[PDB]
Amino acid sequence: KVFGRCELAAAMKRHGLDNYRGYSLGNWVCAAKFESNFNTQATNRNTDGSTDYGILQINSRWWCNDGRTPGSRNLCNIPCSALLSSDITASVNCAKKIVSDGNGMNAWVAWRNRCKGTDVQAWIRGCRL
Ligand code: NA
Repeated sequence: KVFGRCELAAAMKRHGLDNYRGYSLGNWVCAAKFESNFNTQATNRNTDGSTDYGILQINSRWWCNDGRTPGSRNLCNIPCSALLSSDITASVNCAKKIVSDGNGMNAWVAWRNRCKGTDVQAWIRGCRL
């Protein structure tokens, strides 16, 4: 599923991301834009052999199992394919764990490089929320 911007914002809000760990909804929408272009099916292989999965590009070395990432953990206790669903529940649940890990949203490189410090509230402007 390719979400619309406001559609994603609404879904993230219902599933409890808005202000989660102090990160406003705009931060999470911005992160998804630059991680996946709002595409739940997005996958990208990293140089270390791990792969990033789904709307928030959650990585197989620490958080999910894809069966092909040597010496990795599955801290979200989910198959990585569960992060590709049109239903964002598994991605949201796992992202909550990630953002609680110690470095906050800096765990998402695209968030650090493209969202952090910017006018992130623009990502939810005009949305019925
Ligand atoms: Na893993």
